Amino acid sequence: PQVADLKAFSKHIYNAYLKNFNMTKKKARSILTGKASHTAPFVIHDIETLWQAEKGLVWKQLVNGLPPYKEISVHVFYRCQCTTVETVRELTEFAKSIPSFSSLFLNDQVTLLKYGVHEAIFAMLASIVNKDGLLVANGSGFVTREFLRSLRKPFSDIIEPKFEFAVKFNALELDDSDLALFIAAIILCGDRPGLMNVPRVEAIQDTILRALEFHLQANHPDAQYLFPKLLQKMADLRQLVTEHAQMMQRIKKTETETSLHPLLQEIYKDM
Ligand SMILES: CC(C)N(Cc1ccccc1OCCCCCC(=O)O)C(=O)c1ccc(-c2ccsc2)cc1
Ligand SMILES: CCCCCCCO[C@@H]1O[C@H](CO)[C@@H](O)[C@H](O)[C@H]1O
Repeated sequence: PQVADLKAFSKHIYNAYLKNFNMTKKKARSILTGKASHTAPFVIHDIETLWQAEKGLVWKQLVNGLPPYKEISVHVFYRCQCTTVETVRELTEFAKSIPSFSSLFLNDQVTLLKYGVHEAIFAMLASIVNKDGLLVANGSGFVTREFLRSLRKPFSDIIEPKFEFAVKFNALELDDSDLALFIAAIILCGDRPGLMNVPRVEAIQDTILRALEFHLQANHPDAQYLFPKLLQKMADLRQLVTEHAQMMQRIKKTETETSLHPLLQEIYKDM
């Protein structure tokens, strides 16, 4: 019974994922691996190609509406911020499409998103990343890791750790059906500070985790220790976000000309 019930639950979360996220890992890898297609991403690897891309690629956030221009490294950071906020919106709609998340009182929904979205973002980031760079502009561009490394501190430093995580995470070869459960588990997390109904979120979390371990025995029958490995990645993501927040505190302190989106301010407010 348990195995069957959890299979149904996993399908419902997968559908939530497919309904709400702009890009799947399946579509991202097909673009990254240069699979047969009539278009390839424009490669952004330096100042000239960045400029060409702001001229020639289609961006969800129009450039005129980014904060006023400061310099190349900051401009890149503003593009990072734009896409981060866009992903928070997707994650919010994904979570809302899970009935046991929507049943929670709205204040607990906010607390879970507040403390979970960055972990979920850096996990789902891996889907559009390879060792050489990442997709941007809905897959119409590819920004090289080497170019991101070339930006001045503090902006290069806040980027490279996410590549290090992503390449290791991609070696586990999760697909979108795995990620739907993994991200649902990240968000529905009973450990978040200030939660009102902890036992309820703990129970949901546990249900998602049992669903996940069964999902992996079916979908990845030959992959030994894959479930405990993913529990460790959940732990790892907390540390990655702790780091990230500390780096953001330093950008707020030392980069006073750099504009920080007010939603992200509300997220770091307490951390
Ligand atoms: C949401 C993900 C995570 N990112 C950002 C990102 C990726 C990898 C490492 C770090 C990143 O952002 C750290 C700062 C985040 C500040 C917002 C905040 O306070 O969280 C991106 O999708 C992204 C988007 C656009 C570009 C780009 C465009 C033109 S040239 C480069 C590069 C990356
Ligand atoms: C869209 C989901 C993402 C939500 C982002 C984080 C929300 O921040 C928090 O919102 C609360 C009001 O609801 C305040 O009481 C907190 O002080 C503030 O930190």
